Amino acid sequence: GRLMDRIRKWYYNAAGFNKYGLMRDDTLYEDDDVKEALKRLPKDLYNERMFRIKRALDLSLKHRILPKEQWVKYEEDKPYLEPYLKEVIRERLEREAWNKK
Amino acid sequence: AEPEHDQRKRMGLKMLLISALLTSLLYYMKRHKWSVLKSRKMAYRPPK
Amino acid sequence: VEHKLCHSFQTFNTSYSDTGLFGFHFVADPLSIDDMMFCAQGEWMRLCTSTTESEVKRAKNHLRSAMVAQLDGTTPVCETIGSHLLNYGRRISLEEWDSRISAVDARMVRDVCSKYIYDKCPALAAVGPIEQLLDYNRIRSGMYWI
Amino acid sequence: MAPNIRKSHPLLKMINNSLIDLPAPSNISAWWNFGSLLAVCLMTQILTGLLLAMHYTADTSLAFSSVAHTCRNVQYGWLIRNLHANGASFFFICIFLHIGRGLYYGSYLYKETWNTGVILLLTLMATAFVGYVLPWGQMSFWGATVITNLFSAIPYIGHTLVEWAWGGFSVDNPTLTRFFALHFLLPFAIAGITIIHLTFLHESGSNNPLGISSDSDKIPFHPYYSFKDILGLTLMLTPFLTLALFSPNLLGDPENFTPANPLVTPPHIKPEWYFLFAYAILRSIPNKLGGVLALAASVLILFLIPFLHKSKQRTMTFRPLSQTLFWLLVANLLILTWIGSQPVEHPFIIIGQMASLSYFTILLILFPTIGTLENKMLNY
Amino acid sequence: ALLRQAYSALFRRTSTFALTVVLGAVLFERAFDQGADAIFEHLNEGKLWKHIKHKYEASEE
Ligand code: HEM
Ligand code: HEM
Ligand SMILES: CC(/C=C/[C@@]1(C)[C@H](C)CCC(=O)[C@@H]1C)=C\Cc1c(O)c(Cl)c(C)c(C=O)c1O
Ligand SMILES: CC(/C=C/[C@@]1(C)[C@H](C)CCC(=O)[C@@H]1C)=C\Cc1c(O)c(Cl)c(C)c(C=O)c1O
Ligand SMILES: CCCCCCCCO[C@@H]1O[C@H](CO)[C@@H](O)[C@H](O)[C@H]1O
Repeated sequence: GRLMDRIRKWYYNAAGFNKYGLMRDDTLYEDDDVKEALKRLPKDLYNERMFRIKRALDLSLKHRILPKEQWVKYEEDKPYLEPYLKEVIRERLEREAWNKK
Repeated sequence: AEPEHDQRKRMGLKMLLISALLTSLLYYMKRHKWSVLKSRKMAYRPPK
Repeated sequence: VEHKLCHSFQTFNTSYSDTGLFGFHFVADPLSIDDMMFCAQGEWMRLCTSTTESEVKRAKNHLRSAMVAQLDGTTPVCETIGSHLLNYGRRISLEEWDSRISAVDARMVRDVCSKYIYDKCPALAAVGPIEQLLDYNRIRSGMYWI
Repeated sequence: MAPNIRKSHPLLKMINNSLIDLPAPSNISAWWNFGSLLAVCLMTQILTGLLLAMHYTADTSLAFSSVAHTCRNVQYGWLIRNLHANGASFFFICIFLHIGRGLYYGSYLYKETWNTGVILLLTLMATAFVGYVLPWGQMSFWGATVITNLFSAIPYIGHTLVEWAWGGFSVDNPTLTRFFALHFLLPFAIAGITIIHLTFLHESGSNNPLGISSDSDKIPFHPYYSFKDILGLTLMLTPFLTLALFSPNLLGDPENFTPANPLVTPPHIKPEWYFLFAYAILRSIPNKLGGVLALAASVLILFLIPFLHKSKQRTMTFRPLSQTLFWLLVANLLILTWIGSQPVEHPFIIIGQMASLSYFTILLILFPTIGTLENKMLNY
Repeated sequence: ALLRQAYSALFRRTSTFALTVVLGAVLFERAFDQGADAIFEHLNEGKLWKHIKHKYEASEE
């Protein structure tokens, strides 16, 4: 039953961050872990993520969006940060637990 | 209950005209400056 | 020098047949681009408004010598002749150049710099870690008063 | 040394370092213009205020007639009175949008800037309240009576706390003079804290609609936002003046045209429009202390927002469910205001308790819940 | 060409710019005032004391 898929893909188009050309991960709010993760991004993946963002801001100041064609597609969204971030949060839980011992 | 009445409305008139004229002038000036950013074009040319 | 504004800077008056480019170019560290740019436009405005006779006197003598060092060899003199006919039409003698250079004074400099610089919309090119330098709108406002 | 006298001077380095060379996100929308408008109001209120204070007379036997004289006799007094009273309203309108913006765009993640904000709100409220009491009209009085009476709900130190408040054993002259003192003072404390509000801000910088770092794209406050704010000013100013000049009393209760009567509480006693929503909640809980607590919490609940944030994203721009909930909440307050302006009779009473219950749930339970939910739908 | 004539003479020099704003504001006032008052009084013919006035003003006794 492709329900969860059906839903996720729906919510994805609902959000609309793809209309700006941002990957689901370019929208994460930068708390402490996210900040660390980003420092671990390989030069190129970081420079691309930057442009995507600097481009979305420029869109927002102009009050426009990308022509439908260039919109990110639910299945082509690269979760470029997701795995780094999970490790950062895993390294952190270890420390946290180890200091209570 | 309010002797000003008449003068209060004569003012309201002057206020609309100046307000009209002024909001316009400043709307232009605001757009004028901002144009620099409105028309702006950027491209990502990573080295290869 | 006082403030360590740059690594180098240079004025330039590139000319062409019908047009031209009159400006300046400086190199600096990311964190001082702003002040340099600031002082720089500042000195341009000082040209259009308060140039003195002392400044022009030296200016002339410095130009005269550079004008002569232009012809320091056969290659250079040949280059002058080649480019003079091709651009100015005929050949312009040093005795002539020098007469024109002496004709200049304060009032002239001010009236001319004001002619091509004051309140004009300039062209900008920035390359490198240029974050500290910013907004055309600002740079533009540096073209008057200052 | 410092070349320009804009970056070195111990003072101009401030006008310049906090409003001219200030780094601002290039994409802040009109919802960010309320900061300045709020600021401008403060200066306008304070100014028109002094002008009035120079003709008012804090004394029961003279308050009402002083204001009346201030209008009918003082040159342009009538205009100044208007501007001051209607500024109070546009001040609140602005502050409410200023808050909404913060809520909708997760600016509350800027905790200190936010908490000082809430403090500001409470202060502005207390101020506008006591101002409204000075003309010593019917609302003036009964308002003074009910609000100071609120402390009476605090056990023990309660019934005493009321004694100071009044300076006697029932509202009277002392209350009116210590109220004028209080009103005269607070605005400055507002201006003071506003400085801090803006200072904490500056540590981080402004937020922006998409809620993602705008370091890759900042711009100098001037002339971008200085011009944008001048314009945003001439816009708010138009209806503020259209209102104050063409329909003066549109926004205000008329009971205050009747000199206070210690023996008669008007049957249609409502507070100024900007307090209704709370007045509405107070009239929900049919118990002295409960209503009081609900009232307190109706504003103090703002302190909890920062802690009830579950979304992995900062704003609601890309959260369609939070949006609906957010707008459902706005309409929710919009209702309480209507309720606050109606009598304590069916169907109102029931609709009332609902909207209140609704208000506190959308904030303490829903939002944080839908938020978590949304995170899962993104696969986080 | 006024735009050029104006720019060159008024708007260029930040000092003449000010003189224009002052000199202008003065003219603008005197005229905008009459006009508005004129529009207002017209919109209220026979209702203002300016109109009624002649009936008692040195007309009786
Ligand atoms: C005296 C009352 C107030 C004044 C004069 C004031 C002033 C300012 C100013 C000028 C700004 C900067 C511009 C802007 O972003 O709007 C600002 C930002 C902000 N204020 Fe206020 N404020 C007031 C009340 C409040 C209140 C009541 C809150 C909280 C409920 C609040 C929350 C904020 C926050 C969160 C910011 C950051 C906005 C952002 O994310 O960009 N302020 N305020
Ligand atoms: C925080 C900014 C201010 C707010 C919110 C405010 C609000 C009010 C309100 C709501 C009233 C009642 C208006 C009416 O309906 O008649 C009022 C009146 C008054 N305020 Fe303020 N006020 C402010 C600042 C000031 C200050 C600092 C002064 C003087 C220095 C001042 C002096 C007065 C006086 C004398 C009155 C009473 C007479 C009248 O109503 O005209 N106000 N104020
Ligand atoms: C109070 C104010 C501006 C006030 C005036 C008074 C200027 C000093 C000169 C011209 C004007 O008339 C503005 C309204 C701005 C407040 C203000 C801020 O403090 C900050 Cl940190 C930011 C990021 C913004 C962004 O929009 C802002 O508007
Ligand atoms: C809205 C409110 C109280 C608001 C305060 C007390 C906040 C709870 C805290 C900060 C303040 O200073 C406000 C004035 C009380 C309700 C309320 C009023 O406002 C007013 Cl004017 C009146 C005449 C009544 C009469 O019954 C009332 O019940
Ligand atoms: C931003 C809007 C500003 C509006 C300015 C209008 C100035 C009010 O103008 C007033 O008009 C009255 C009757 O004509 C005169 O009696 C007053 O002396 C005059 O100041």
